[PDB]
Amino acid sequence: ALEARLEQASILKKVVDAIKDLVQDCNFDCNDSGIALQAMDNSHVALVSMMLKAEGFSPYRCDRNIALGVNLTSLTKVLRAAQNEDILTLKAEDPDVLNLVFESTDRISEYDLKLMDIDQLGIPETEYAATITMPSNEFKRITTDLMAMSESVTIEANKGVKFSCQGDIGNGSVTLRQHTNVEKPNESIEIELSEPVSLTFSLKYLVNFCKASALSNTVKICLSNEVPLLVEYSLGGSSYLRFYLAPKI
Amino acid sequence: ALEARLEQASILKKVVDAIKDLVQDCNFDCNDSGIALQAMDNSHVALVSMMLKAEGFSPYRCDRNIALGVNLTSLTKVLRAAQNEDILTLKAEDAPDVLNLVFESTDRISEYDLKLMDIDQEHEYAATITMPSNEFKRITTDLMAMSESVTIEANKDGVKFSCQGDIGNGSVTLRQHTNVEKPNESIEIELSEPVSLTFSLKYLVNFCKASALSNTVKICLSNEVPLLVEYSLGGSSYLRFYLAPKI
Amino acid sequence: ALEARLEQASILKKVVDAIKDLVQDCNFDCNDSGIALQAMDNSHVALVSMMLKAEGFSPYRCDRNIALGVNLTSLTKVLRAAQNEDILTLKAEDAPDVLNLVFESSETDRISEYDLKLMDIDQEHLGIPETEYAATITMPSNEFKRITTDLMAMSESVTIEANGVKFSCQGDIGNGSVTLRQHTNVEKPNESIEIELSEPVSLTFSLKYLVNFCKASALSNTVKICLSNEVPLLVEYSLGGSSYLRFYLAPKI
Amino acid sequence: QGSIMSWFAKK
Repeated sequence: ALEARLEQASILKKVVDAIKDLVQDCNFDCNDSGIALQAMDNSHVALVSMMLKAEGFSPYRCDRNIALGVNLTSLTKVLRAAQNEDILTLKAEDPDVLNLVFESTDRISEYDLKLMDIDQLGIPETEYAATITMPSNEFKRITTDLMAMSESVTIEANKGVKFSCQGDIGNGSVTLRQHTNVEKPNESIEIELSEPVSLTFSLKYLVNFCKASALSNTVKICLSNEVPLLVEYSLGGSSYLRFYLAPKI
Repeated sequence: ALEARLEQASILKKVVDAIKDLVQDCNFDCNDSGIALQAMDNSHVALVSMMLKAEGFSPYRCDRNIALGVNLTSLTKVLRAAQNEDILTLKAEDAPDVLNLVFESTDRISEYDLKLMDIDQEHEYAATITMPSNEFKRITTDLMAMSESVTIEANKDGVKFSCQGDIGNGSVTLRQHTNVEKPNESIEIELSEPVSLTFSLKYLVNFCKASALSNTVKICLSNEVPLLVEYSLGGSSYLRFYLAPKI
Repeated sequence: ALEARLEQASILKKVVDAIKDLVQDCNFDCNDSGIALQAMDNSHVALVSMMLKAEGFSPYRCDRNIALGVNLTSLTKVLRAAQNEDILTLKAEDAPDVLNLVFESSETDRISEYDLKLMDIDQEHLGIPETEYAATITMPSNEFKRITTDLMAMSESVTIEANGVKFSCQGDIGNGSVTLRQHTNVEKPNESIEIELSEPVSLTFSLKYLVNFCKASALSNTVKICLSNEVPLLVEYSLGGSSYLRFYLAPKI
Repeated sequence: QGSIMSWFAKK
């Protein structure tokens, strides 16, 4: 029913590792478009949305909709056994287990992961008030550092983008200004702004989102007054891992 | 009575570091053949067997058999002070109270008198597998995440490591292969008879703390006997781990 | 009033990290010569003495004497936010309430700014006498770290004797010593041991403290150790030019 | 274990 081959297993290992503290149990929904995941955290603050597109596999074959009900801690134990440069193949029949095969050498690793039953979150396309594309490790560094001082960050976007906080030790801010880096494009700061925004967020959650930073050298951060913050990493091509965070009110 | 010189301290440092989590206290038995160790691990399940041969030293002198009763945590504190490329000399008197260790670099001499303790000395395989030691570490560590036990099956063409747990089943199959471009990556099986045995992973993972000793590990299997996991210490010196199969 | 720019934040990060386990609270005294620090550890056994000279900055401006009363745990939280290769600027007005720190990314278009709340710290300043020591040892700083760390695993005390130099200790597991001989390494000068001796010395010290002092090993490949009988140990690292970080340690008596 | 203040005076 399902046969999906990933040239580099690295990506799925990193995704699950990036997600497993926010979401314990979830469904991997498989269809013709590819393999998707949607879940809200235990405390109803954050939403995880992943899409690995069919085109990212070679080959990809899914005979119908298939929900793979997985515990992510369990899946992590299996995925740890894939080397970064392993080829990964997912198989499942119309299922009690997921079959994972990691191929190098001629070495084959094969796991039958026991599935669970989890009950099955369309996010409407929004044109955000502000977008920042920046280096992902830079964003990790900012959130981690500010979190040492405060539980909350205010994010303002205007004529740059400023992350600010206050705490016992004092005040801190990090300002990012529009900048194209011609020699090292991943170091660029790209800001699209249609409208000023000023919102406050939990740092704890943002720092969790930055566990995904090894997936990509760039992160996209989207702000709107109407809707939750979007933090997006590329999984290659137009595949993605998205985190949504409601502002503190 | 004992005077044993190592050109490079590296080997002894690595051996003790490879042993100290399995074995807290033990005797280093010194005789004409060299310096040996035979001891059960802390939990009395597995057997550690080491031999640093006389020929591996230059010089080696043991005028009479000596047991050096050592706490390995204590010895580790001392050995940490030797750099890998230091010249290391062991000295001890007859019926000794301390072990004398000297590390020579630079113009540095380090000298330790380690207090000895009194420790009681507790009193042909169907298949041999020679594989990269880091590969064996990787497999045991990974499978241990999901299971307490590994089955090792060997035949002409390959070795399969398999395990079972609550989360499901897993296996790693390696084919007999000589790797022309990366010989250390080669898998060699010498086989008189196929074998299938099951072992505790915790212990195998502990054995792989020795993986820095050698790029290859030897795994020896029979139905009649305990598993042997062997690392070469150079020449015919060795560090061996024995583990009974699950019943 | 104060505006002091470091081309690389590295140095200040390493200094504070080297000090913060000995010293919780202290004053950074700023004047036209540069930024100094003097503080006893919490138990009044060691003295920390630092001088970052004006010439080490580019530029440096201090219009008036300024005492920055800082908690080093707090300052560490802020300094952790600077990358080693960030440009770091310290600013403060006259009689300041906060220290203003600005970190400018050398790799992207990022400016970090912190206003660190200052505290009021009572001086407790000591005069350090100019001393002609009986013996001086200049050696690789990583070597000194290695010796102190290794000996500390087996003993709380080290005896340092100079005549080469022998570090010895005794403990439960037995005895240990490390002897270093005068040696100039012409091809790898960093490896050299220089001993200037006017008089033999034998003193005993707490290893805990020496190991703390060796947190400063990242600042310099060389450490200077100065000994006199009945006199505190000096352990000195150069911070470039005539800037320095000095540790003084009373002997066990 | 001496105090550093036994060797270095105030000021």
